Amino acid sequence: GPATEALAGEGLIVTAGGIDTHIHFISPQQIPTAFASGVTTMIGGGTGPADGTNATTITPGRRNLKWMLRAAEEYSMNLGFLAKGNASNDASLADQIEAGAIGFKIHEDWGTTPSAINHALDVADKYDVQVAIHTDTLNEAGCVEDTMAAIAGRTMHTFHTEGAGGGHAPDIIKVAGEHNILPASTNPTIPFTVNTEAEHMDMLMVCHHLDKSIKEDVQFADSRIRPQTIAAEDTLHDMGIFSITSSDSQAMGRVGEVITRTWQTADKNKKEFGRLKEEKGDNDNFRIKRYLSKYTINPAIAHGISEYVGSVEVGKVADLVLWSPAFFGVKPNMIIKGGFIA
Amino acid sequence: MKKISRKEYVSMYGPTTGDKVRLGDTDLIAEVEHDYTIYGEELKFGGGKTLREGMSQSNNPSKEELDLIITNALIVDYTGIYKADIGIKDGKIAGIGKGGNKDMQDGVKNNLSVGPATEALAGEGLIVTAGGIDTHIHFISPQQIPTAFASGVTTMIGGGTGPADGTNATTITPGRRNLKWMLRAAEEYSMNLGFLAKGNASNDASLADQIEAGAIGFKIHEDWGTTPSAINHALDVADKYDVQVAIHTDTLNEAGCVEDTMAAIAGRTMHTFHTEGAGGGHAPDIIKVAGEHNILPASTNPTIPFTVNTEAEHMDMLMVCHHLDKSIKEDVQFADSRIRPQTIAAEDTLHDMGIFSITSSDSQAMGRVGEVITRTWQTADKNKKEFGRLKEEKGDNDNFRIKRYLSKYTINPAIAHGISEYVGSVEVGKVADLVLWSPAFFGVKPNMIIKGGFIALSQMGDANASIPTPQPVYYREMFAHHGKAKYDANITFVSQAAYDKGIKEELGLERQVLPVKNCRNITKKDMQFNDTTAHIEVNPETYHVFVDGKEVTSKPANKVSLAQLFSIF
Amino acid sequence: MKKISRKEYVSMYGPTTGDKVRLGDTDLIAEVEHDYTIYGEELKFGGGKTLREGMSQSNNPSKEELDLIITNALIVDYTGIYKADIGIKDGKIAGIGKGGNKDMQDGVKNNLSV
Amino acid sequence: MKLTPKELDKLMLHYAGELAKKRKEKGIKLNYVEAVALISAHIMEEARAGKKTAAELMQEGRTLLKPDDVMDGVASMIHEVGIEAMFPDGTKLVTVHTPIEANGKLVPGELFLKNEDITINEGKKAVSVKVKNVGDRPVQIGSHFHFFEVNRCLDFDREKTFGKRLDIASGTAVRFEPGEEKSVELIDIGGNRRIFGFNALVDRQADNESKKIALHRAKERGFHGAKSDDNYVKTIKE
Amino acid sequence: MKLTPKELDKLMLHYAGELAKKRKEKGIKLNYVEAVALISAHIMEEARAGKKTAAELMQEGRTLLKPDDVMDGVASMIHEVGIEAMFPDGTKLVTVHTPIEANGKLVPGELFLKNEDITINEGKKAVSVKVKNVGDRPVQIGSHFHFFEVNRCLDFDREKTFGKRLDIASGTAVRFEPGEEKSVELIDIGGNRRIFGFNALVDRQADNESKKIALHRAKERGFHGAKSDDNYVKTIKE
Amino acid sequence: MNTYAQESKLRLKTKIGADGRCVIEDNFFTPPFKLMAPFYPKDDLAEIMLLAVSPGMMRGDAQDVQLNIGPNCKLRITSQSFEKIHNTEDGFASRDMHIVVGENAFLDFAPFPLIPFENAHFKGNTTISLRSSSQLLYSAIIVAGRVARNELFKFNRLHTKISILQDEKPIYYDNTILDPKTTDLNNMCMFDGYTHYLNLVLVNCPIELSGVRECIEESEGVDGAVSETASSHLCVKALAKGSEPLLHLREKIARLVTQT
Repeated sequence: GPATEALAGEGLIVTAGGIDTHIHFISPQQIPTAFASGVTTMIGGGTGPADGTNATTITPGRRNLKWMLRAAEEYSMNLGFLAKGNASNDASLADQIEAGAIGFKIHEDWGTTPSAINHALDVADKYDVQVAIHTDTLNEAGCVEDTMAAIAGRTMHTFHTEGAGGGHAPDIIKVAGEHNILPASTNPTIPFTVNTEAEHMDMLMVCHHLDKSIKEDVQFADSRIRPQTIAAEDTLHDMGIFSITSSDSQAMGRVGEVITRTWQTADKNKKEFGRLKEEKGDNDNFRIKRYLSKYTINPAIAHGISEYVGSVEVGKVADLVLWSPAFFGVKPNMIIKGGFIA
Repeated sequence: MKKISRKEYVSMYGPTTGDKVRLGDTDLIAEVEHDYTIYGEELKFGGGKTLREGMSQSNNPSKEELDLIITNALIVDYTGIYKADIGIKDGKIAGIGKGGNKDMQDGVKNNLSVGPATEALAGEGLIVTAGGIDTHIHFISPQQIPTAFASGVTTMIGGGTGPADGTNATTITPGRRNLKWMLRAAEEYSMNLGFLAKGNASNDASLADQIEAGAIGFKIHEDWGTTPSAINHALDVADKYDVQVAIHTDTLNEAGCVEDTMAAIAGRTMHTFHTEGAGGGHAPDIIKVAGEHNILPASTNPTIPFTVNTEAEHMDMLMVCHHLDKSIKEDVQFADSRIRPQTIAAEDTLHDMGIFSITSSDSQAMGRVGEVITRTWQTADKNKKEFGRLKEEKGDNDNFRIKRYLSKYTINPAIAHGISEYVGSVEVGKVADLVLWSPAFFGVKPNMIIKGGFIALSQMGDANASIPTPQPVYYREMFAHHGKAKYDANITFVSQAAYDKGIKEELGLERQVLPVKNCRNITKKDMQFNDTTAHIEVNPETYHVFVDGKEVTSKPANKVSLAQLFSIF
Repeated sequence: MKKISRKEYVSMYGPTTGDKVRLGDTDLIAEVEHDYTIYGEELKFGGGKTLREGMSQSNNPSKEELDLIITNALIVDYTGIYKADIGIKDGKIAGIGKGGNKDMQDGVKNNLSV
Repeated sequence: MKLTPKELDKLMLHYAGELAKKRKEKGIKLNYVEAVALISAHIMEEARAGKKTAAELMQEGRTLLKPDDVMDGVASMIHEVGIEAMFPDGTKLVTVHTPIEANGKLVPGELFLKNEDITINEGKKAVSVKVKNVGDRPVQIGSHFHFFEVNRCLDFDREKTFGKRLDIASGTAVRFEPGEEKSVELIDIGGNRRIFGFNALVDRQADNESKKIALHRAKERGFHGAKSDDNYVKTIKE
Repeated sequence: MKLTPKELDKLMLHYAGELAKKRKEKGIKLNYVEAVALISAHIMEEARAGKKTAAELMQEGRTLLKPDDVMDGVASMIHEVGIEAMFPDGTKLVTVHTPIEANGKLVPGELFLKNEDITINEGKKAVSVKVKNVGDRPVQIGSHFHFFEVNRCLDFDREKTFGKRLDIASGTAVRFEPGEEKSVELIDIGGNRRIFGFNALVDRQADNESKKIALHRAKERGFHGAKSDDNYVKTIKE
Repeated sequence: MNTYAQESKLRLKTKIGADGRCVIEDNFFTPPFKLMAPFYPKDDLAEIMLLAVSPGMMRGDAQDVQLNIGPNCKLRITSQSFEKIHNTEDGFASRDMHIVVGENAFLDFAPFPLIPFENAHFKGNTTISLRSSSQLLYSAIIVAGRVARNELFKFNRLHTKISILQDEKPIYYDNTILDPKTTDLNNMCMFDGYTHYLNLVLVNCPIELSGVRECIEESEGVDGAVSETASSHLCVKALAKGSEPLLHLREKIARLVTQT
């Protein structure tokens, strides 16, 4: 009608905006970068370039949650914040949830112990919020079996389900077959390339805050990463064993490359293994839908926002990305945020 | 028990008691006077470090559980150079000492309790100072504010209305309406802000109206007319309303000399800009007022330290600042300076002796806003190279000199302008306006700025990078700089009268609004480490400055520190 | 400067550092561990004593001006047994140390302003 | 490499100067922006090299551009180029005045003045007063300062100058060197003739009755040349 | 040419490196910022060329600057230069460690340490315990982990280690390789000695009465070396 | 014992610009010297002000001025204010000014009067070189001191040498020595109660001795005279109680020279 603005999408692909669920809120400059990459929702934690934020995706405490929620008014991006789950105090966990976190993050750097996992999952079942976990690298309190026993078959969203060189690797990949585990994989290890293994130790040391000039820290920085695991990650993505792709921005991961690396992995798997057996035609529609779900609808379902965002459906919020097909997956034409071009 | 090598211990946790660290590339050595930590119980954050659930993060924290803790920080402050953990709660410094978990460590007070609501900041190997306080700010452009902020200044007191000529010359925000303009524009910036009104008026009603409109003090500038009548009336109104008065005296001796100006002041507290004269007609005799009790003397950036190129730029800076056209014979003839290399050299020595209490910029009007701290430390290093260690040093370190020069821009301006209750030092109960330096870059480029308990500015690398370190690394605004978080992080200082009248609700300010207090009952004796009151015999025939008989002078520096090693331009 | 006998000083102002006092009729002796006062600037109230307008009571007091000051008190506490002036403001202990007038005495903090 | 906003601005300026230099090498006549950028960038590079002083750079900046290297009007438009350059002894302001000689062909914003003098303070008769500076420092008096209340180290018949100001172009000043004696022209202060401020010798309407009070005040405060009768009768308000 | 903010930042960095390279050609000794920019820009250009791998670039970045090409203190200040470069196979982080050899003349922010060792955990007596890792993976234990509740694949007398932690520098860790047997020193946990979290074997005050409950819990949960009596008497709360 | 960081130098070279005005071809000044752009009054010559950023010459000051006026340049060189020589305790203040005037060039060097303070020791050495067609109007005013505060001849010593050469041949020599210790400068032959002394030299100027004499006679408050030197160039010596009559006489003579 006369109140309608027109936008020519002829020759243009429309997708839902990306949802990045591993965001380390280290700097606010990440937000425009992800936005320009095609990500419209960022779920994560952090309080700026503190060391706790550099290591973990955690916004700890009611006051820090208030800080981040009030700072969020500046940015053109849907935002969600995760609290600290590494606590055996139900009162503290509940206080964070009531303060406004959409879930818990249990990170090894704050102590991923079975007691903390159990308490966080109890409080999250009480308050209907997601729990994400970055498991213990050192096997201090137990192995993957002990972590899974602490989880006790409750819905858990796992970061670095391939292990990312942790002591749970490669056995932590086993949890990607469980029903209650929603597995996510990070940008740097997909797709597996010639240079993938070279940067891993530097990224790990800087992310975990181990001084490279200290003998004790260097000796502590022990990795169980293997090219076999890195290569298996891409194939698991192709098979649908891994459900979510994410960044872990500026902590072993690139915020503006979630979509690009997802499509690079899809293209590499297409070149290697050919067309999927599920393709009902001479096209890659099934693979397109699988890899697109990896960063649009699957994280939305995982974090309980699929009612609002994640797909181009009637009734959802208008968080749309316009791509030209020549630039699909790398550089969008425009972003429509809440019904208006942002 | 076990003993580990001191080198390994310092690499892990930073220097401890008795350890010395060089400040920047200067010749100043700071020694850790004492340490609050208990050896073997240090707080560390990392993969398998101690700041973990149940070990150092309490599972039953105290009700005073910290919001943020800075671990193993070398606090450099006028109160001492020591090693401690800084706990921040509700935007204030909650505690200084040994933090951690009372359940598993000994000697942890309730106000330093680390819990599940606590964010951790690794200060090991990092110096923590209070944010700078620059009190001569000509608010010519808002781009000065991020420059000073990146230099390490967290409070700016000054005046101006943008690049008007009155602002280019003077540190004055004139009138209720212009004060409202500046107060409402201040909501944008991540910096504590205070505004000075026009003191050049013989109208008590007008002066009081400005104070009630929200100025924290008066500025009497020669360009608006520094007359004894104006000085007298402004000081009367300021004594009534408990606000500071700053003065930039008459260069032309139109109404009188330094003696007449001091008679008008009449032994009341006055903060003086360019106490060295800066080439004015009161020079060099105006240096004599730096020995009076009631005068708080400040010196500007350009003349410290005295270098080979110091004298070349002075006339151009003076003409542009005072708005004298260089194409006019009358203006060029009017632009007469009494500046001397003897006075410029004596300024640095007076700073070393503590005769001058405050360092400032006079930003973009004969002074550089982003160089107050750098030039203070350049002067300290030059004086150390020239005269050696001070006689007040109780050890083989420069701790006394460090504290004196740090007070010059942290606590002394805060006392002078009556905000020392809130800012100026790393003390319990003060607002958490902290600057994290690496000792290699101390005094020139901070690591990060904590504003109101939240990180506001930080060195950051590529946003698309997989870690925060890779290039290009430059100073970026953090989350406390954005949204409505900056309203909670930043403070606007106003007079007590405006605060009582409800300036915050009247102008719709969202920043914290705090009143200044204790501005009138302070003298030179209240400055920290810079309270030296000595009879300054100035011979104007010879331009010779003597304190306690001995003549004061310094040689020009051919090469200063913290200048070309650290800056591409 | 001048030196006065310790007996006279203690009679005037109470025990100072190194002085011992018996607690009641018991056998317990408490020793003053340290003293916050500056000798010759002690606060005294009386006819021609120091707590007077302009001498120790400030005519330009700080905004943290005390409501009540206890002068020359021997504080016995778990934090230590020492000698100080206790300032009380708004029902709380505002300051412990050397109180008085900043205009005429040295070492007077803002929170101990009489 | 922690970069400050100032450093980023200087980098932009340096590369603008580089672009101007490349155009000059190509032979394009530089415009205003290119000329200013070229001079500033050259000064910055020389200061970074650190073999020259600020005075040497001020001299050298005037030799970079010949009048034939710039478009018409650029030399007229550029009066001085200031640049804050980081020397080995810190940041210093280098100012290059008239870096390019004017060709005279085109003058943007040029004035076409009448050949008629401006008569200031018309209708006001000027009296002449001899003033001696018996102090040790020069004294500058503005055009609108009430000359009766000037520095007390100036010696002259203050009674003759009550209510008067210098008869010079407004905004200019007269300088009295120590020991020097000058003759100045004074005209009556206009408007309401209410003198407020200055040395607080009048602080009221300027008339013959306030003249006596002002003279007595000046004599009491030691203003040279102020003569008041020994038997002075006070008023109710003074 | 849709340019992202990352691309704009990298362009600024490249031209900072170009400025540094030009200064180095002129013969100016580079400062900290110039050296970092030069190394980063060179790595970016090589990766764009695409003839080298990330390992080759890590090697090559250490040969760009000689110790005589930089000012004194630059080599000490520069510990590592990281740069995210776009290779033919995507964006990779190239890290160059100690790109410049230290001359040793001037060390900004250098430490002047005492020659005296730090005695940690003073006043605490340490007991020695032999620990075998019967699992298949190495196990790292932190300085402040309650050693009683460590990975159940570690075999040792847990009764001896109830209420104790490793006697090492806080923040360091001890690694037990699979099959390897080590002897460790343990000291009493300080403070209130309230153990919460870990493996939830204590979750209360650590005393002799809670020791029995912890041992029974560990034996039930299969912690190696935990010996509890077969006839265990339960308490009202456990 | 120079208190300045570097030596006080002022090298100025002026030439005729493209637009026909007198422009500064080159200039190099160290503190306290400074040069601004030339001022161009509507009808007069191009004015250059030798700025001195200092209250005055003090002990150890050693100024080196080198002015070079090119051909066909009509330049008047003034100063900012009165040049004051301060109390030089044990040393002295020295100025060495070398001027070179080109062909068909007019230079009107009209600095402000020199005021020596108590115990002031000053050594000035001016060397002017001219071509055959060069025109010069050199001037120098010396005050007895701060007259209005009864500071008369209280300085240590004033030595001023002037050497004017034409076509590299000496045409004018002047050696003004004022030493109150050696002799009373207040006597009937030195100052005779006058406090300000003006010495003016007109070389190749198109003004007649009769005209200069008429100007001196009509000037009030000044005891002055004008004669012709050996090289047929005018020399004016005047005495006055204040500097105002001397400055008025100098500007009158300058106007008489320029109006031709």
